[PDB]
Amino acid sequence: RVRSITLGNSTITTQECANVVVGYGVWPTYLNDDEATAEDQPTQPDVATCRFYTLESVMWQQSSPGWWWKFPDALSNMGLFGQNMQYHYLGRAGYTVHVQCNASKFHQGCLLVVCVPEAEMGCATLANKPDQKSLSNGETANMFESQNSTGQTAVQANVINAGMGVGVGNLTIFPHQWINLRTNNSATIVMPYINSVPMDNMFRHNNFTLMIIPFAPLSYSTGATTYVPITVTVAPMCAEYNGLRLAG
Amino acid sequence: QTRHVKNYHSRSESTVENFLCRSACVFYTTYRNHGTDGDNFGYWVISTRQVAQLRRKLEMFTYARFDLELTFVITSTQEQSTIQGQDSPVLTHQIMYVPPGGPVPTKVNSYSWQTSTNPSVFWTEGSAPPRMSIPFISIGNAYSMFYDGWAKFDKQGTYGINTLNNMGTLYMRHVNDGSPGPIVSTVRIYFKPKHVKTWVPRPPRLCQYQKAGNVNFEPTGVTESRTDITTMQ
Amino acid sequence: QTRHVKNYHSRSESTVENFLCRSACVFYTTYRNHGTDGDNFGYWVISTRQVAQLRRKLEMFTYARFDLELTFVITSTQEQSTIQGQDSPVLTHQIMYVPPGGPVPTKVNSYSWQTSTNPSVFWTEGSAPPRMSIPFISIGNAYSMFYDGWAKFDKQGTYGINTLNNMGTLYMRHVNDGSPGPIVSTVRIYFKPKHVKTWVPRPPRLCQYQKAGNVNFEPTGVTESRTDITTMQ
Amino acid sequence: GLPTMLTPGSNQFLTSDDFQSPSAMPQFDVTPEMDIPGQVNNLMEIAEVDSVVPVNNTEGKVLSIESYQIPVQSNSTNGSQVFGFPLMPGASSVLNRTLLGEILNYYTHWSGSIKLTFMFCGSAMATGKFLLAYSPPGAGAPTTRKEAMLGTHVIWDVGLQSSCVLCIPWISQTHYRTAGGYITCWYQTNIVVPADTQSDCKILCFVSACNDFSVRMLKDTPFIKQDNFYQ
Amino acid sequence: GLPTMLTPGSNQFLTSDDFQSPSAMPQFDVTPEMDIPGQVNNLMEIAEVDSVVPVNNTEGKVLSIESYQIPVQSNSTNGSQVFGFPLMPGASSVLNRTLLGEILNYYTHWSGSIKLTFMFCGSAMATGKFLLAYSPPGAGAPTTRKEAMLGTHVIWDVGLQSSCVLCIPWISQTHYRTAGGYITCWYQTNIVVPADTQSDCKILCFVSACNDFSVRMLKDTPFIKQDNFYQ
Repeated sequence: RVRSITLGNSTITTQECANVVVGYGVWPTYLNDDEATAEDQPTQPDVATCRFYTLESVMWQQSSPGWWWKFPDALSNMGLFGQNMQYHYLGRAGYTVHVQCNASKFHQGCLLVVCVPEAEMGCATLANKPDQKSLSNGETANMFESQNSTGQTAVQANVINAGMGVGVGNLTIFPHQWINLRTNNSATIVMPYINSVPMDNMFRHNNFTLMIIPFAPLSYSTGATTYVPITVTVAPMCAEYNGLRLAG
Repeated sequence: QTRHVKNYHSRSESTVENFLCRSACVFYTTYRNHGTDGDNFGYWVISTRQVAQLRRKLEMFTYARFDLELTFVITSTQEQSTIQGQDSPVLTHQIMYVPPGGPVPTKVNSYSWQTSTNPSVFWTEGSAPPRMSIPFISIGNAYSMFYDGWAKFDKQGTYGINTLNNMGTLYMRHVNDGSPGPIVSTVRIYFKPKHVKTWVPRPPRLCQYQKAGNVNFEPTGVTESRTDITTMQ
Repeated sequence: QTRHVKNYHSRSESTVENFLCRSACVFYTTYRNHGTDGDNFGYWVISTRQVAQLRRKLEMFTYARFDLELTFVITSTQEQSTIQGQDSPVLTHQIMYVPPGGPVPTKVNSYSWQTSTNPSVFWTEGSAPPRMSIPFISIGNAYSMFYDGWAKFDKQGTYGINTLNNMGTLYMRHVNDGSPGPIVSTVRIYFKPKHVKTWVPRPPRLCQYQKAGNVNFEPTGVTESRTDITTMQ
Repeated sequence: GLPTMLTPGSNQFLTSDDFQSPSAMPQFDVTPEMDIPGQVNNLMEIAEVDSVVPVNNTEGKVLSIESYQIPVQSNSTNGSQVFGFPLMPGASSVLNRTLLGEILNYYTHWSGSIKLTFMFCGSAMATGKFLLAYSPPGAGAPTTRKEAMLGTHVIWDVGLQSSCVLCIPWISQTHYRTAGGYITCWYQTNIVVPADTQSDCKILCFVSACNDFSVRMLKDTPFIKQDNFYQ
Repeated sequence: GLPTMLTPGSNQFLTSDDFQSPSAMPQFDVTPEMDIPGQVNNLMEIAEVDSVVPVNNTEGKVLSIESYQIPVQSNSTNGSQVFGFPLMPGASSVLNRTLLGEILNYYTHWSGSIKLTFMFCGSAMATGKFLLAYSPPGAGAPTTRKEAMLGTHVIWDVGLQSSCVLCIPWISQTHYRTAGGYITCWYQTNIVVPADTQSDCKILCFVSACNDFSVRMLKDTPFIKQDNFYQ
């Protein structure tokens, strides 16, 4: 049937028997004390942030290249967990990413829904670094391009290279899920916290980005809706922050 | 060529250790025995992003953790000059490893050469090439080959970069001039990762590299083109 | 820089052994193959109070007990001259350790060179650097880094000094001239304490050192100053 | 001391040597390993991952996403060829730059079985049949749908299943530095739709490595160039 | 003899080597060790000792004893700041030259918990309250007594106890060669005395190392200079 999932004061509905891609095989977990470690780096969990956050749906069209969000930044103004990023210096969390797609049986298209860790992106100008606005717009999706981007500090958003200088067709090496409208309409990726350090500043670094790239273009019969909404729902998992109390 | 042979399913050197623990030449520089203003010394900041082959092989992963086994091939050649009767004694070279955050030599006779916390190897020519090993020197848990962040958030040019991938700097100089004549030595540093751990594999780089400290790229085709999609004649 | 990382409580190299058993360059001198009046020889009285860094590290303690592992880096360079066709054979050097209270060479050919109780190492160039170890040579139970007393009570200038901290003197010379031309060699003595025991820790030195054989100091501020005691804006 | 002879090969630097080296910084405590997810021990793990194949390498398409999209014409001649490429994962440009192809181009010798997955990306109401034909090495590409039917082939029914998986047993490399096998698709039937769609259907291709690949002689990849120093 | 190869790195002098050396004076009997009190095996033992902090580093005071004395005004504005310094044991000049700071300046990397002890040195009849406020790294120094009260803080009652001990959990180093935390004091109340004393009360600060410091990369201290030979 249909399964309803509630986290805090938010509820979503998902079809049962829907595949869940669990990161690199690792479910998000809390940090573990190493043989009763001293209280020199106290950690503070937060369970109020474990709720669904629903970004504004992106309108998938016929000539529509991909979108991407950088989720440490994409949830930086979503009430809690954004206040938590602002208040705490060091943060650590995983995410459950739900990608819905509302289309009828008369719609066509395929989507690559991939979460790319450490997706450092190049600049349109070779001797430059892309700015914050182009790299991540927060809750607003940044869009890929069908041709080379132009700009002094703009991201090279041509979809063929996914902004990283690699083959876009080889993006499946990362935790991904294909959305074929004739077979699928949902994608669930559970991304564990991936970093070279146990905790890191969240304004200063993006753990991963989600790329939604239409490989097969959207198509429809005459009279059907010319666009298709793509909804991204995010539930932070196992959010930890540096303890603010005095050690003694 | 390469006729069909039996498949023995050898996965032996497809492992990350045999894939990356290859000794590659990453740097070579020249320095003279006599210098105009004490600048007759070679140096190389240890980076894995200057040679495009080793860089691509390492960037096929997101995080790495390895040791730095460095081998130096120092060869000295006598330059042409009018000085006669040189008769140079054997030449000794000093190779200093400055750890991350250590004193940096400015000239060939700076105090940073005669320090105590910078590992230095003194090698006399005619012996086996000098060899030193640097451990996993990062204070983080791994070397991040990619960094979707800034060193300082309020700085535009700090994107990427990180601060935990600093592996130190190498410094090379002549201990003795030998003769009152021109002698120039090449160091030809050879790099070899050891005990490699890698995480989060990544697609191989498709676009040619532009800068050593950038991921910036000119957009390129996903592959070479062909005349027809079908194999018809 | 140096982002927050996990604390693993490594006390490993905070120990006195890893703190002091570091090989540091304490002395370097030059001597010629030919001498005007037989004075073409180098010498160094073994003291731990000439290099201000090792001196500070050792003076962070009151009493110490260590071995003297000395390494010598001898490099010879041929000076410019009108002598032609030199063709110098390989050069041999003699490094003598005069124990406390032993005969003292006066010239390069003094009888104290060809003695029997002074340990001497003969090293030919082109080999590994010579190395000798001196035990804890004091007749007392430890080396006193500080001495609130006089060698002789009735003498003003004997304050401090002690008489049990004498570790001997090193003497360096050319065994053979090699060629009838000017050759000057640098010894570059490297010092490394071994098996260190330390007692009665002391505050680190705050005022810059003035003399090697004194504790005299120009009074200095306890620290650098700041504009305001409060962190107000 | 102990009498020894130095033996030929002493004091030499062979770059492919496994001798222990002296540590430049002993008595330094390295940070312990932390469990990062996604640890990789073998490049075959990357090779075994599905990668989208750019079958539509026609001129002007390799710079756009539609190089990966195989066009399926609604009004197409019966028995025509949809697509077809030589079955060379390292030589043919169709499979060359895929994950498996990139891994293979790092080694001189390799052999195994590739896994090809074709996904139909039309409407759920669309119905049709495709004939995926496999030609063994040396056989040559079929020229008609009947020759394809008389060889190794599968009837890919769009109406029943939207994905088809083919495992090819004889792959191997072809050179040290045709006659490799072919995979082709044919229009057994046409694509049938309830309503009029202006755009044509697309087919996505995926290539992957099976567990039986070997790689034996590492070499430099031919897809990166560095003709000058960066400093 | 036994065939051997010299191997790269032979005949080299690496200063950070642990090879056995030949004894220049063998067959000499060294004096046995005698039990001197105060044997030290680790520099953390010196680091863990309380050291007086010169909080009053205002100009003209670092050359006098009153740099260690925090002045406490009898007639001071309510809610004013008594003192405050950045919580950097190696960078800030307040904690820099203390025993813990001197030990830390010998190592590139360190992390642990510092112990701060404030001692009030007024008369036994004096009574007052102080608000010792701890700001975590990145939080910033509080500007009012209310912001200090809303964070981590202790109410130091002079009348009850003349000493206060604070353990700070997150210290660490800040550079290879702000945003480190702050500790501040505020006048919760004024100092009350029975009789008229002309001189003001003083507060002494002590810093110390807790058992959880590590030090990992020894280096030269930046507080000693030797630009020429002594002979």
